[PDB]
Order: sequence, then structure tokens, then C-alpha cells
Amino acid sequence: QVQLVQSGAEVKKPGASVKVSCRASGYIFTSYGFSWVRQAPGQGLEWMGWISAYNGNTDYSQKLQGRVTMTTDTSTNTVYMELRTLQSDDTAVYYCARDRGDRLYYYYYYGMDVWGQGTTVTVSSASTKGPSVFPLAPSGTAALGCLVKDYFPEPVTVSWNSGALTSGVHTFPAVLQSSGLYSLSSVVTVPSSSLGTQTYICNVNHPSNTKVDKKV
Amino acid sequence: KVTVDTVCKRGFLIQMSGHLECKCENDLVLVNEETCEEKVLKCDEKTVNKPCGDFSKCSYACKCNLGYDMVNNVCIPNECKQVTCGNGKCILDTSNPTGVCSCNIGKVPNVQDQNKCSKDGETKCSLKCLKEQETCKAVDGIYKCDCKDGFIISICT
Amino acid sequence: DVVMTQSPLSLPVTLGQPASISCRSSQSLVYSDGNTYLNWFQQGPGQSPRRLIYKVSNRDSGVPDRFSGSGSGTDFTLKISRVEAEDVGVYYCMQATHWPLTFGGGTKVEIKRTVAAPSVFIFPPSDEQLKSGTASVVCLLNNFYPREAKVQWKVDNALQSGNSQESVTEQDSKDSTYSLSSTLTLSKADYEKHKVYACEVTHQGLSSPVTKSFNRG
Repeated sequence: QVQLVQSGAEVKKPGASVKVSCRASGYIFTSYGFSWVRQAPGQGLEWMGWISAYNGNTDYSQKLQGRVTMTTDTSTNTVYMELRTLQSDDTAVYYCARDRGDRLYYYYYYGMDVWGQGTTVTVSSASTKGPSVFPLAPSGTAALGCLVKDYFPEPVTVSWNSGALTSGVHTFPAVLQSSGLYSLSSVVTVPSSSLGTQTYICNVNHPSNTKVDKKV
Repeated sequence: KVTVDTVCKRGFLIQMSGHLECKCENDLVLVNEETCEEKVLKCDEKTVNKPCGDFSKCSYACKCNLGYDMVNNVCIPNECKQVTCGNGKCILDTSNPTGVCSCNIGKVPNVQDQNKCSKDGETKCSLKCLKEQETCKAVDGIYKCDCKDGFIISICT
Repeated sequence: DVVMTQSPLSLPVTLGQPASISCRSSQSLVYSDGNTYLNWFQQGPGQSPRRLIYKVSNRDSGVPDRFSGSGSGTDFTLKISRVEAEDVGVYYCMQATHWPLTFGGGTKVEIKRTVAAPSVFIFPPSDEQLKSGTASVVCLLNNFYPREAKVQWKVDNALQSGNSQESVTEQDSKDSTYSLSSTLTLSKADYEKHKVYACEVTHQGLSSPVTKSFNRG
């Protein structure tokens, strides 16, 4: 089944280190190697390095050579990845991938065939904080919504009228502010002059439960 | 016929689910089933009949030997032209007077899948690793001779 | 390092129609053994990449027949005979011929539909937020196509820069449109020092730029 299971999401402070595991199963662990690929938010894949579970041959990307450390555990099927001096741009989703065992010769195996579920790593100096919810009041179709600002970490879940209002609902992807906190918006389109009596609540759930009336 | 007693000239033996073959070292190419030599880049009068690739030698052109065809810039046996094996390689059946699939270590031809390399199966290593401090080790779906658990690399140490 | 260039960056396709993605390498991908080693990966939204094509034109196990790879040397093409709904996502090409491995920039497959002008709405900051010393103004672009759209904040006819974040929703499964949100954040004192706050929108659906503005009071 050659399955790869990665560890849960991690949150670290700038300058700290993080260790990510990836448990291999379904094949002979010591017969192949691993490669780690990260993916910045909204960006493409980036090769980080490669390590051999067969001969211990490690190899890092020259652009990120001074802060990556890879190890393998033969006793318990697991490949580890340690990233030092966690900068702000290190925030990305990290993937596990099975690669070749020897980098010198090539046989009838072709690596990067199986990928792990991925693990999310967020590097920020922020602490856990609940969001602030402000209404976006409107002024024959009108639009309204709520602003979900200054919440760390991600994510939040937003429904409208406890899920009874779903048509025309748009919850935007969160953005990382300059302050290190996240911000998100959720909007909905309703009939302008035909909805002057309906009550619309933000109904936001995080350690924070908040529903705010958003009238005119 | 490459066997467990074959000594690959300028190469080393590797084993798959159904055969053994010689893997050339460095940038050498197969001139026969058990001899590796360096390949020439161009074909002219001085390099005529000289090897330009695996089972191919140098109006000058690089042509495969008898029984082989150019498929994706590689010479493969003629009976393996239309054969896809997935986790393995197509070889000639030594027991048939036909292209069959030899699979990577860990896979075996699946009788329930037209003998494709889609069945989990074990393969006993038959390699005679002559060099001291060496044994048969598995890597990248093949068996090959490599240093034991307490040696590495001129000679294993 | 080998440079992998995919084209186009975004590929609008119609369901049931063929599609092809280009991938070009900075150097020849023919390896020392005569093989090429050009893999194709598919990455669904919020999912891990899965390798559809391995080596040259070989399909991995479980990949439908509609996917096919071709090409040689430095030019390659991934063709889809009949696009299905689950084929939306980003497609990467990767080389293993030369060390180290390098991926392509990616190609986002989207659903093609008719051009729709965005509905532009502006929202001034709330009184609750102004009581804390920060002012956030939101500009909404709703249900438009294509995805590309330019938004510029203007405060007293002064263009803002570095103080406006943006985010775009994924392509809706219902109407195949997009929506954009832009948040302009300024200090209370800076917000109280100006009067008119405007949001300018440029898009194909608009023959002229659309400006939505409000007064501070």
C-alpha cells in the first residue's frame, strides 16, 4: 500500500526549530529514500532535500543548505525533518515523498511516486487570540457581511443563520497581516429592498464563539 | 544467458523478480549481455561499428543489433515492443521457444492481471556476493551486492 | 539548476473538451541511459500532489485513460482527451534527469464560462473597530470572470500601497465565478485625517474602471 502518514500541524516562533515525522508503511522501508517538498500558500512546490533510508546519504538544496537536517529511523518506520532558524517565509505545507535509495545509479524504480498527506507549519510570533467580528453594513441586490480580524492561529468556521443561509455566501481565504495576525471576511448577497426586516448574524466559531447582528 | 555465475565485465549483477542482468558502471554501455564499454558520441569512419549505446553500434547512424528496436531512444528486444510492465521490465522468456514481465523486488506477475507486475510477492536473492564484507542487499526494487551493516565504499570497510 | 516553465499559467477549459498543458526544460532531459524522466503531478485543492505520469508517457496505476503524456528533449505536453469535473486543480511537471529535482511553476485548470462584470461594493469601517484605534475599509468584487482583476485604493485621490491585502475565493462550483476582497488597514489618526475613501476596479466586464467611494461622516 506504500502509504505515508505525516504528523499533525505545528506552530513555532521565529528563530525556533520544528521536527516533522512521516511514518512509512506497506513496503520495505530500508529499500528506498525520501524527499521533502514544501509549498508556500498559493505558490508552487519547492524541493527541500533528499535522504536515503538505504545508505543514509542526505542532500539539501543549496538555497536552504544551512538550516535543514534530515534523519531516518529504521526501528520505527519514520523519516524526520528538522528546520532551524524558522523565518517568516518558512510558513508552508510540508509534504513527504518516497524517492530513490542511491543517488548515483538508476534502476527500474522512479521516485516521487507516493506522497504523504502533508503537514502545515506556521511560523509567527503571535499567540492564541480570538477574532474580532465587525459588521459590514450595506447602504435591486444588496451585499453585506462581517469582518473577522486579528485571530491567530487559523482557522475559523463561518455560517449564516446557523447554516440556513448558504446561497451567495462567500468566505474568503485568510490573509497574514503585517502584525502576524490573520484576517478574514465573509459576505452574502440578499435582495436589497426586499430584506429590510430579516436578521443576519455572523455566526463565527473558532476558543471563540461569536454571532453578531449585521443590520443596516 | 546471464546467470548467478556470470561476471559482469566492467559492471555488476542486479536481480529482479524473474531474471538477472548486468548493470554498467559509470557511463559505460552494454556491448553484450555481460561486457560494458565506453560509448562514442559521434559515428564516422574511425568510429564505425563502435558502440554508441546499449546493444547499438555505429551514411553513419546508431542502430540496434539484430532482435532489438529503437523505442524511446532505447534499444529493447523486438518481442518487448508492445509490452508494458509497470513496476518492472519486459524480458524474453527463457522457458519459451515471447515478451514477459520481470518485476521490481516486492512485486510479481499477477496471473489475475495478465501477468502484470501488480501482485505482492517475495523474491529470494540468488546473488553470490564474492567481495568480502558484502552481502545481497535490496534497494530501489532490485537486489545487488553492497557493503554489510558495518562497511561502506575503493572496497567496503 | 534546470528551469521548468509551464504554459499557460491558468488554463480555462470546458467540461468534455480536450486540454493540453505545456512544459519546457532549460536543458535536455535525456538521461545518460537514454531515458527522459519527466513526471506529471496533479494537486487538487487542499490535497497532496499525486503523480499521473512517470518517465516519458507512462501512466501510474489508477490514472484514467483520458490523461496522456508526450514530448521529447525539452518540450513536453500533458493532454486530457475529455476533461471531467475532478480534473480542476494545479498541474506540475517535474524532472529527475538532472540533480537536483526541480518542479514547474504550475498550471491552474479552471472552468471556462462567459465574461461577467464584477459587482463592486464598498464598506467603511465600523464604529466598534474605530473605538480601538484601527480602521479597516473593505472593497468587494463579487461574481466575476476571468479571475484576474486589478484593484486600487485611493484616499483623497492618493493611491495607497503596502496597506491593502487581497484574497480571492476559489472558483464556485455553482456559477463558476470568482470573488475578491481587499482590506485597507490604517491607523485611527491617519483615518481621521482624510475624508473621501475610494476603491477603483479594473476588469474585462467593465469598459471603464468602476469607482465606489464614501464620505467619512
